[PDB]
Amino acid sequence: ATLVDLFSRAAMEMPDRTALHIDDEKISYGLLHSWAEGLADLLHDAGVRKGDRVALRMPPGANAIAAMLGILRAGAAYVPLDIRNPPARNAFIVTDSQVVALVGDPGYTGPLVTEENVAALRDRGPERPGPQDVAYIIYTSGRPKGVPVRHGNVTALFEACSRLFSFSADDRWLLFHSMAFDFSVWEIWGALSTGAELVVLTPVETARVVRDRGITVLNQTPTAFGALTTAVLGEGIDLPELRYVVFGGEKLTPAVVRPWAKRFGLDRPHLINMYGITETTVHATFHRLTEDDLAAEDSVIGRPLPGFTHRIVTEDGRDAATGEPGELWLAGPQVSEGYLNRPELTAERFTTPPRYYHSGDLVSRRAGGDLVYQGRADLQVKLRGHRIELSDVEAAVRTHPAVVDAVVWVHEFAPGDSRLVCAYTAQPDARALRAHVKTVLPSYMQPSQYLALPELPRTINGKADRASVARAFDERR
Repeated sequence: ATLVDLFSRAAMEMPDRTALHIDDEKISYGLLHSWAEGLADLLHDAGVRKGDRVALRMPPGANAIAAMLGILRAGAAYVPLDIRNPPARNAFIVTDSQVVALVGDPGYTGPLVTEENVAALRDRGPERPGPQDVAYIIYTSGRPKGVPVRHGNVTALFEACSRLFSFSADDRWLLFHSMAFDFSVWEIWGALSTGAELVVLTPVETARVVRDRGITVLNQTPTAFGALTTAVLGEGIDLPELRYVVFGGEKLTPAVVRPWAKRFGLDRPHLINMYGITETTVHATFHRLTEDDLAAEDSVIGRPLPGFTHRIVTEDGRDAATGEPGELWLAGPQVSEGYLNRPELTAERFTTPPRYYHSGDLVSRRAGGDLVYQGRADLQVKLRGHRIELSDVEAAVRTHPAVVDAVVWVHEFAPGDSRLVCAYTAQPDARALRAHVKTVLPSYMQPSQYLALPELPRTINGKADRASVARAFDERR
Protein backbone atom coordinates (compact mmCIF):
# COMPACT_ATOMS: atom_id res chain seq x y z
CA ALA A 1 0.00 0.00 0.00
CA THR A 2 2.88 2.39 0.74
CA LEU A 3 6.54 2.45 -0.29
CA VAL A 4 7.70 2.18 3.27
CA ASP A 5 5.55 -0.95 3.36
CA LEU A 6 7.29 -2.15 0.20
CA PHE A 7 10.71 -1.67 1.73
CA SER A 8 9.49 -3.22 5.01
CA ARG A 9 8.51 -6.53 3.35
CA ALA A 10 11.80 -6.77 1.51
CA ALA A 11 14.02 -5.78 4.45
CA MET A 12 12.17 -8.07 6.84
CA GLU A 13 12.20 -11.12 4.60
CA MET A 14 15.60 -10.69 2.99
CA PRO A 15 17.75 -8.62 5.39
CA ASP A 16 20.98 -10.34 4.44
CA ARG A 17 20.73 -9.51 0.72
CA THR A 18 22.63 -6.53 -0.70
CA ALA A 19 20.39 -3.49 -0.97
CA LEU A 20 23.00 -0.92 -2.09
CA HIS A 21 26.22 -1.64 -3.93
CA ILE A 22 28.55 1.36 -4.22
CA ASP A 23 31.83 0.31 -5.87
CA ASP A 24 33.32 -2.52 -3.79
CA GLU A 25 31.11 -1.51 -0.87
CA LYS A 26 27.84 -3.15 0.13
CA ILE A 27 24.88 -2.32 2.33
CA SER A 28 22.36 -4.93 3.35
CA TYR A 29 18.63 -4.56 3.43
CA GLY A 30 18.68 -5.04 7.22
CA LEU A 31 21.23 -2.30 7.86
CA LEU A 32 19.60 0.14 5.37
CA HIS A 33 16.30 -0.53 7.08
CA SER A 34 17.94 0.21 10.42
CA TRP A 35 19.74 3.32 9.21
CA ALA A 36 16.54 4.65 7.69
CA GLU A 37 14.45 4.04 10.81
CA GLY A 38 17.04 6.00 12.76
CA LEU A 39 16.84 8.86 10.30
CA ALA A 40 13.07 8.99 10.65
CA ASP A 41 13.45 9.23 14.43
CA LEU A 42 15.91 12.11 13.84
CA LEU A 43 13.55 13.99 11.52
CA HIS A 44 10.62 13.54 13.83
CA ASP A 45 12.76 15.06 16.60
CA ALA A 46 13.50 18.05 14.34
CA GLY A 47 9.73 18.45 14.25
CA VAL A 48 9.15 16.82 10.88
CA ARG A 49 5.58 15.55 11.03
CA LYS A 50 3.53 13.41 8.70
CA GLY A 51 2.33 15.12 5.55
CA ASP A 52 5.15 17.64 5.57
CA ARG A 53 7.74 17.88 2.83
CA VAL A 54 11.47 17.82 3.03
CA ALA A 55 13.99 19.02 0.51
CA LEU A 56 16.72 16.53 -0.35
CA ARG A 57 19.95 17.75 -1.84
CA MET A 58 22.70 15.14 -1.97
CA PRO A 59 25.20 13.59 -4.34
CA PRO A 60 24.00 10.13 -5.45
CA GLY A 61 25.03 7.44 -2.99
CA ALA A 62 24.17 5.53 0.16
CA ASN A 63 23.43 8.59 2.29
CA ALA A 64 21.00 9.85 -0.35
CA ILE A 65 18.99 6.65 -0.49
CA ALA A 66 19.03 6.33 3.30
CA ALA A 67 17.94 9.96 3.66
CA MET A 68 15.16 9.37 1.19
CA LEU A 69 13.89 6.28 3.07
CA GLY A 70 14.19 8.22 6.29
CA ILE A 71 11.99 11.02 4.93
CA LEU A 72 9.40 8.55 3.68
CA ARG A 73 9.41 6.66 6.99
CA ALA A 74 8.76 9.87 8.95
CA GLY A 75 5.58 10.26 6.87
CA ALA A 76 6.88 13.12 4.76
CA ALA A 77 7.26 13.86 1.04
CA TYR A 78 10.76 14.33 -0.30
CA VAL A 79 11.49 17.12 -2.75
CA PRO A 80 14.65 16.41 -4.74
CA LEU A 81 16.87 19.37 -5.57
CA ASP A 82 19.23 18.41 -8.34
CA ILE A 83 22.90 19.29 -7.93
CA ARG A 84 22.59 20.79 -11.43
CA ASN A 85 20.08 23.33 -10.10
CA PRO A 86 21.22 26.93 -10.25
CA PRO A 87 20.61 28.68 -6.87
CA ALA A 88 17.57 30.64 -8.10
CA ARG A 89 15.77 27.45 -9.01
CA ASN A 90 16.50 25.70 -5.73
CA ALA A 91 15.29 28.69 -3.83
CA PHE A 92 12.16 28.82 -5.95
CA ILE A 93 11.34 25.12 -5.45
CA VAL A 94 12.02 25.21 -1.70
CA THR A 95 9.81 28.28 -1.32
CA ASP A 96 7.15 27.03 -3.75
CA SER A 97 6.95 23.53 -2.23
CA GLN A 98 6.89 25.01 1.28
CA VAL A 99 9.38 22.53 2.68
CA VAL A 100 9.82 22.39 6.45
CA ALA A 101 13.36 20.98 6.37
CA LEU A 102 16.26 20.22 4.13
CA VAL A 103 18.51 17.21 4.08
CA GLY A 104 21.83 17.67 2.43
CA ASP A 105 24.19 20.46 1.57
CA PRO A 106 22.86 23.91 1.00
CA GLY A 107 23.95 26.02 -1.93
CA TYR A 108 18.19 28.60 3.08
CA THR A 109 17.50 29.06 6.78
CA GLY A 110 15.31 26.15 7.93
CA PRO A 111 16.21 22.99 9.88
CA LEU A 112 19.32 21.43 8.42
CA VAL A 113 20.21 17.74 8.71
CA THR A 114 23.65 17.62 7.14
CA GLU A 115 25.15 14.73 5.21
CA GLU A 116 27.49 14.16 8.13
CA ASN A 117 24.37 13.95 10.31
CA VAL A 118 22.98 11.30 7.95
CA ALA A 119 26.26 9.38 7.72
CA ALA A 120 26.45 8.99 11.52
CA LEU A 121 23.19 7.09 11.95
CA ARG A 122 24.45 4.29 9.69
CA ASP A 123 25.94 2.34 12.58
CA ARG A 124 23.31 3.10 15.23
CA GLY A 125 8.16 4.31 16.07
CA PRO A 126 6.95 7.49 14.35
CA GLU A 127 3.61 7.30 12.57
CA ARG A 128 3.52 5.63 9.16
CA PRO A 129 2.43 7.20 5.84
CA GLY A 130 -0.78 6.00 4.21
CA PRO A 131 -1.48 5.43 0.48
CA GLN A 132 -3.11 8.92 0.09
CA ASP A 133 0.04 10.53 1.47
CA VAL A 134 2.54 12.22 -0.84
CA ALA A 135 5.78 10.31 -1.45
CA TYR A 136 7.55 12.86 -3.61
CA ILE A 137 7.18 16.17 -5.38
CA ILE A 138 9.09 16.39 -8.59
CA TYR A 139 9.36 19.46 -10.79
CA THR A 140 8.93 19.55 -14.59
CA SER A 141 9.65 22.62 -16.74
CA GLY A 142 9.50 27.99 -18.68
CA ARG A 143 7.87 28.18 -15.25
CA PRO A 144 8.59 25.03 -13.30
CA LYS A 145 5.69 23.21 -11.65
CA GLY A 146 5.57 20.53 -8.98
CA VAL A 147 3.94 17.14 -9.43
CA PRO A 148 3.11 15.47 -6.10
CA VAL A 149 2.97 11.70 -6.41
CA ARG A 150 1.30 9.71 -3.65
CA HIS A 151 2.34 6.32 -2.15
CA GLY A 152 -0.73 4.75 -3.76
CA ASN A 153 0.36 6.15 -7.12
CA VAL A 154 3.77 4.51 -6.91
CA THR A 155 2.62 1.13 -5.58
CA ALA A 156 -0.07 1.20 -8.27
CA LEU A 157 2.78 1.40 -10.81
CA PHE A 158 4.52 -1.73 -9.54
CA GLU A 159 1.30 -3.73 -9.23
CA ALA A 160 0.61 -2.66 -12.84
CA CYS A 161 4.03 -3.82 -14.04
CA SER A 162 3.66 -7.09 -12.12
CA ARG A 163 3.03 -9.51 -14.93
CA LEU A 164 4.57 -7.52 -17.75
CA PHE A 165 8.10 -7.83 -16.41
CA SER A 166 9.61 -10.81 -14.66
CA PHE A 167 11.50 -9.26 -11.78
CA SER A 168 12.99 -11.10 -8.83
CA ALA A 169 15.31 -10.68 -5.85
CA ASP A 170 18.10 -11.96 -8.06
CA ASP A 171 18.08 -8.85 -10.32
CA ARG A 172 20.60 -6.01 -10.28
CA TRP A 173 19.16 -2.55 -11.03
CA LEU A 174 21.44 0.32 -12.04
CA LEU A 175 20.68 3.77 -10.57
CA PHE A 176 21.64 5.94 -13.53
CA HIS A 177 19.34 8.94 -13.23
CA SER A 178 19.11 11.99 -11.00
CA MET A 179 16.82 11.75 -8.04
CA ALA A 180 15.09 14.86 -9.46
CA PHE A 181 14.19 12.85 -12.61
CA ASP A 182 11.34 10.48 -11.70
CA PHE A 183 12.80 7.72 -13.84
CA SER A 184 14.99 7.32 -10.75
CA VAL A 185 11.92 6.38 -8.67
CA TRP A 186 11.38 3.41 -10.87
CA GLU A 187 15.05 2.49 -10.64
CA ILE A 188 15.18 2.68 -6.85
CA TRP A 189 11.90 0.89 -6.14
CA GLY A 190 12.44 -1.64 -8.88
CA ALA A 191 15.24 -3.08 -6.74
CA LEU A 192 14.14 -2.14 -3.19
CA SER A 193 10.66 -3.70 -3.44
CA THR A 194 11.91 -7.05 -4.73
CA GLY A 195 14.99 -7.70 -2.60
CA ALA A 196 17.11 -6.98 -5.68
CA GLU A 197 20.38 -5.10 -5.81
CA LEU A 198 20.73 -1.38 -6.58
CA VAL A 199 24.07 -0.38 -8.11
CA VAL A 200 24.70 3.34 -7.49
CA LEU A 201 27.24 5.14 -9.69
CA THR A 202 32.37 8.44 -19.89
CA PRO A 203 30.07 6.05 -21.80
CA VAL A 204 32.94 3.57 -21.98
CA GLU A 205 33.34 3.67 -18.21
CA THR A 206 29.57 3.32 -17.69
CA ALA A 207 29.57 0.38 -20.04
CA ARG A 208 32.41 -1.28 -18.10
CA VAL A 209 30.39 -1.33 -14.86
CA VAL A 210 27.20 -2.56 -16.54
CA ARG A 211 29.10 -5.75 -17.38
CA ASP A 212 31.32 -5.69 -14.28
CA ARG A 213 28.42 -5.30 -11.86
CA GLY A 214 26.30 -7.80 -13.74
CA ILE A 215 23.42 -5.38 -14.29
CA THR A 216 20.26 -7.21 -15.30
CA VAL A 217 17.79 -4.29 -15.48
CA LEU A 218 19.09 -1.25 -17.36
CA ASN A 219 17.02 1.94 -17.63
CA GLN A 220 17.95 4.46 -20.38
CA THR A 221 16.79 7.51 -22.28
CA PRO A 222 17.40 7.32 -26.08
CA THR A 223 20.19 9.89 -26.00
CA ALA A 224 22.10 8.03 -23.32
CA PHE A 225 21.51 4.68 -25.05
CA GLY A 226 23.08 5.78 -28.32
CA ALA A 227 26.21 6.88 -26.48
CA LEU A 228 26.17 3.62 -24.58
CA THR A 229 25.77 1.52 -27.75
CA THR A 230 28.68 3.32 -29.41
CA ALA A 231 30.93 2.55 -26.45
CA VAL A 232 29.72 -1.03 -26.20
CA LEU A 233 30.14 -1.80 -29.93
CA GLY A 234 33.45 0.07 -29.96
CA GLU A 235 35.17 -1.85 -27.16
CA GLY A 236 33.55 -5.19 -27.87
CA ILE A 237 31.87 -5.32 -24.50
CA ASP A 238 29.39 -8.13 -24.04
CA LEU A 239 26.59 -8.07 -21.47
CA PRO A 240 25.40 -11.67 -20.84
CA GLU A 241 23.64 -10.67 -17.57
CA LEU A 242 21.43 -7.94 -19.05
CA ARG A 243 17.76 -8.96 -19.07
CA TYR A 244 15.82 -5.72 -19.73
CA VAL A 245 16.71 -2.39 -21.25
CA VAL A 246 13.81 -0.04 -20.51
CA PHE A 247 13.38 3.25 -22.38
CA GLY A 248 12.10 6.46 -20.82
CA GLY A 249 12.46 10.18 -21.47
CA GLU A 250 12.28 11.34 -25.09
CA LYS A 251 10.48 9.56 -27.94
CA LEU A 252 12.36 6.45 -29.05
CA THR A 253 13.14 6.06 -32.77
CA PRO A 254 13.96 2.71 -34.37
CA ALA A 255 17.21 4.36 -35.51
CA VAL A 256 18.84 4.41 -32.03
CA VAL A 257 17.82 0.81 -31.47
CA ARG A 258 18.98 -0.72 -34.77
CA PRO A 259 22.74 -0.93 -34.16
CA TRP A 260 22.27 -2.56 -30.75
CA ALA A 261 19.73 -4.94 -32.31
CA LYS A 262 22.29 -5.86 -34.93
CA ARG A 263 24.80 -6.95 -32.28
CA PHE A 264 22.50 -8.47 -29.69
CA GLY A 265 19.13 -9.13 -31.31
CA LEU A 266 15.86 -8.49 -29.47
CA ASP A 267 15.59 -11.71 -27.45
CA ARG A 268 18.26 -10.94 -24.89
CA PRO A 269 18.06 -8.43 -23.45
CA HIS A 270 14.43 -7.49 -23.98
CA LEU A 271 14.09 -3.95 -25.31
CA ILE A 272 11.04 -2.29 -23.85
CA ASN A 273 9.64 1.11 -24.66
CA MET A 274 7.59 2.81 -22.02
CA TYR A 275 5.77 6.04 -22.62
CA GLY A 276 5.47 8.04 -19.47
CA ILE A 277 4.74 11.34 -17.84
CA THR A 278 5.50 12.60 -14.36
CA GLU A 279 1.79 13.38 -13.87
CA THR A 280 0.93 9.67 -14.16
CA THR A 281 3.84 8.17 -12.14
CA VAL A 282 6.84 7.53 -14.37
CA HIS A 283 5.36 5.00 -16.84
CA ALA A 284 1.99 4.69 -18.55
CA THR A 285 2.48 2.23 -21.44
CA PHE A 286 4.52 -0.87 -22.31
CA HIS A 287 5.82 -2.00 -25.64
CA ARG A 288 8.29 -4.83 -26.13
CA LEU A 289 10.24 -4.10 -29.30
CA THR A 290 10.21 -6.57 -32.23
CA GLU A 291 11.81 -6.85 -35.71
CA ASP A 292 8.64 -5.18 -37.01
CA ASP A 293 9.51 -2.00 -35.13
CA LEU A 294 12.90 -1.83 -36.86
CA ALA A 295 11.43 -2.28 -40.32
CA ALA A 296 9.47 1.02 -40.05
CA GLU A 297 10.05 4.44 -38.49
CA ASP A 298 7.00 4.62 -36.22
CA SER A 299 7.55 5.11 -32.49
CA VAL A 300 5.39 2.37 -30.99
CA ILE A 301 4.63 2.82 -27.29
CA GLY A 302 2.26 -0.13 -27.18
CA ARG A 303 -0.60 -0.37 -24.69
CA PRO A 304 -1.32 1.60 -21.52
CA LEU A 305 -0.55 -0.13 -18.22
CA PRO A 306 -3.21 -2.45 -16.59
CA GLY A 307 -4.71 0.06 -14.17
CA PHE A 308 -5.30 2.72 -16.84
CA THR A 309 -8.40 3.78 -18.69
CA HIS A 310 -7.79 6.03 -21.66
CA ARG A 311 -9.16 8.07 -24.54
CA ILE A 312 -7.61 9.51 -27.72
CA VAL A 313 -9.38 12.86 -28.10
CA THR A 314 -9.92 15.04 -31.15
CA GLU A 315 -9.64 18.82 -31.10
CA ASP A 316 -13.34 19.22 -30.27
CA GLY A 317 -13.50 16.52 -27.64
CA ARG A 318 -14.37 13.30 -29.49
CA ASP A 319 -12.89 9.83 -29.53
CA ALA A 320 -10.47 9.50 -32.43
CA ALA A 321 -11.02 6.91 -35.16
CA THR A 322 -8.34 4.29 -35.82
CA GLY A 323 -5.30 5.78 -37.53
CA GLU A 324 -6.58 9.18 -36.47
CA PRO A 325 -4.21 11.19 -34.25
CA GLY A 326 -5.59 12.58 -31.01
CA GLU A 327 -4.61 13.68 -27.54
CA LEU A 328 -4.02 10.78 -25.18
CA TRP A 329 -6.09 10.97 -22.01
CA LEU A 330 -5.21 8.78 -19.00
CA ALA A 331 -7.36 7.76 -16.02
CA GLY A 332 -6.38 5.50 -13.12
CA PRO A 333 -4.64 4.81 -9.77
CA GLN A 334 -1.28 6.01 -11.10
CA VAL A 335 -2.69 9.49 -11.98
CA SER A 336 -1.62 12.22 -9.55
CA GLU A 337 -4.14 14.51 -7.82
CA GLY A 338 -2.98 17.58 -9.71
CA TYR A 339 -0.20 20.10 -9.59
CA LEU A 340 1.28 21.77 -6.58
CA ASN A 341 0.17 25.40 -6.33
CA ARG A 342 -0.97 25.54 -10.00
CA PRO A 343 -4.74 25.49 -9.55
CA GLU A 344 -5.37 26.88 -13.03
CA LEU A 345 -3.34 24.31 -14.93
CA THR A 346 -4.69 21.56 -12.72
CA ALA A 347 -8.14 22.72 -13.73
CA GLU A 348 -7.42 22.26 -17.41
CA ARG A 349 -4.95 19.33 -17.44
CA PHE A 350 -7.06 17.19 -15.12
CA THR A 351 -10.77 16.86 -15.95
CA THR A 352 -13.60 14.64 -14.71
CA PRO A 353 -16.69 9.17 -13.95
CA PRO A 354 -13.00 8.74 -14.74
CA ARG A 355 -10.70 11.59 -13.92
CA TYR A 356 -8.46 12.13 -16.92
CA TYR A 357 -5.08 13.76 -17.30
CA HIS A 358 -4.44 15.50 -20.60
CA SER A 359 -1.00 14.50 -21.84
CA GLY A 360 -0.72 17.16 -24.52
CA ASP A 361 0.73 14.32 -26.61
CA LEU A 362 -0.58 13.03 -29.90
CA VAL A 363 -1.00 9.33 -30.47
CA SER A 364 -2.80 7.01 -32.87
CA ARG A 365 -4.29 3.57 -32.26
CA ARG A 366 -3.28 0.95 -34.81
CA ALA A 367 -5.50 -1.99 -35.45
CA GLY A 368 -4.97 -4.49 -32.66
CA GLY A 369 -4.77 -1.77 -30.05
CA ASP A 370 -1.13 -0.63 -30.14
CA LEU A 371 -0.46 3.09 -29.63
CA VAL A 372 1.96 5.08 -31.72
CA TYR A 373 3.46 8.34 -30.52
CA GLN A 374 2.92 11.07 -33.06
CA GLY A 375 4.12 14.12 -31.11
CA ARG A 376 3.52 17.00 -28.72
CA ALA A 377 0.52 19.22 -29.42
CA ASP A 378 2.55 22.28 -28.39
CA LEU A 379 5.03 21.60 -31.18
CA GLN A 380 2.45 21.79 -33.89
CA VAL A 381 2.97 25.39 -34.90
CA LYS A 382 1.57 27.91 -37.40
CA LEU A 383 4.02 29.94 -39.47
CA ARG A 384 3.27 32.15 -42.48
CA GLY A 385 -0.03 30.45 -43.25
CA HIS A 386 1.57 27.03 -42.87
CA ARG A 387 1.26 24.54 -40.05
CA ILE A 388 4.61 23.11 -39.08
CA GLU A 389 5.51 19.91 -37.30
CA LEU A 390 8.64 20.94 -35.41
CA SER A 391 9.16 17.24 -34.70
CA ASP A 392 9.25 16.44 -38.45
CA VAL A 393 11.78 19.22 -39.04
CA GLU A 394 13.93 17.79 -36.22
CA ALA A 395 13.87 14.35 -37.85
CA ALA A 396 14.91 15.52 -41.32
CA VAL A 397 17.93 17.33 -39.87
CA ARG A 398 18.62 14.27 -37.76
CA THR A 399 18.76 12.12 -40.92
CA HIS A 400 22.17 13.59 -41.70
CA PRO A 401 24.85 10.99 -40.89
CA ALA A 402 27.12 13.49 -39.13
CA VAL A 403 24.28 14.92 -37.05
CA VAL A 404 23.54 13.24 -33.72
CA ASP A 405 20.74 15.42 -32.40
CA ALA A 406 18.69 18.47 -33.36
CA VAL A 407 16.07 20.78 -31.90
CA VAL A 408 14.13 23.23 -34.06
CA TRP A 409 11.87 26.02 -32.86
CA VAL A 410 10.14 29.26 -33.77
CA HIS A 411 12.32 32.11 -32.61
CA GLU A 412 11.14 35.76 -32.21
CA PHE A 413 13.86 37.94 -33.74
CA ALA A 414 11.67 41.05 -34.03
CA PRO A 415 7.98 41.65 -33.29
CA GLY A 416 7.21 40.79 -36.93
CA ASP A 417 10.19 38.51 -37.43
CA SER A 418 9.50 34.93 -36.38
CA ARG A 419 11.49 32.20 -38.10
CA LEU A 420 12.52 28.56 -37.67
CA VAL A 421 15.91 28.00 -36.06
CA CYS A 422 17.78 24.76 -35.52
CA ALA A 423 20.40 23.76 -32.98
CA TYR A 424 22.22 20.49 -33.52
CA THR A 425 25.00 18.24 -32.29
CA ALA A 426 27.63 16.63 -34.53
CA GLN A 427 29.43 13.28 -34.34
CA PRO A 428 29.54 19.11 -40.68
CA ASP A 429 28.95 22.77 -41.55
CA ALA A 430 25.51 24.36 -41.76
CA ARG A 431 26.08 24.81 -45.45
CA ALA A 432 26.35 21.05 -46.14
CA LEU A 433 23.48 20.50 -43.77
CA ARG A 434 21.46 23.24 -45.51
CA ALA A 435 22.13 21.56 -48.82
CA HIS A 436 20.86 18.20 -47.50
CA VAL A 437 17.68 19.58 -45.87
CA LYS A 438 16.52 21.35 -49.08
CA THR A 439 16.24 17.80 -50.43
CA VAL A 440 14.14 16.43 -47.58
CA LEU A 441 11.78 19.30 -46.64
CA PRO A 442 9.46 21.73 -48.43
CA SER A 443 10.84 25.27 -48.26
CA TYR A 444 8.43 26.48 -45.57
CA MET A 445 9.74 23.81 -43.17
CA GLN A 446 13.43 24.59 -43.66
CA PRO A 447 15.19 26.27 -40.75
CA SER A 448 16.23 29.84 -41.49
CA GLN A 449 19.29 29.54 -39.25
CA TYR A 450 21.54 26.75 -37.90
CA LEU A 451 23.43 26.75 -34.60
CA ALA A 452 26.17 24.17 -34.01
CA LEU A 453 26.39 23.10 -30.36
CA PRO A 454 28.71 20.71 -28.43
CA GLU A 455 25.58 19.38 -26.68
CA LEU A 456 21.91 20.35 -26.55
CA PRO A 457 20.74 21.67 -23.17
CA ARG A 458 18.16 19.29 -21.76
CA THR A 459 15.61 19.14 -18.95
CA ILE A 460 16.09 16.93 -15.92
CA ASN A 461 13.95 14.36 -17.77
CA GLY A 462 16.48 14.57 -20.57
CA LYS A 463 14.00 16.11 -23.01
CA ALA A 464 15.53 19.02 -25.01
CA ASP A 465 15.34 22.34 -23.16
CA ARG A 466 13.82 24.76 -25.68
CA ALA A 467 13.92 27.83 -23.46
CA SER A 468 17.58 27.35 -22.75
CA VAL A 469 18.65 26.66 -26.32
CA ALA A 470 16.76 29.79 -27.44
CA ARG A 471 18.62 31.83 -24.83
CA ALA A 472 21.91 30.25 -25.85
CA PHE A 473 21.09 31.24 -29.42
CA ASP A 474 20.21 34.87 -28.60
CA GLU A 475 23.50 35.30 -26.78
CA ARG A 476 25.83 34.20 -29.57
CA ARG A 477 23.89 35.57 -32.53
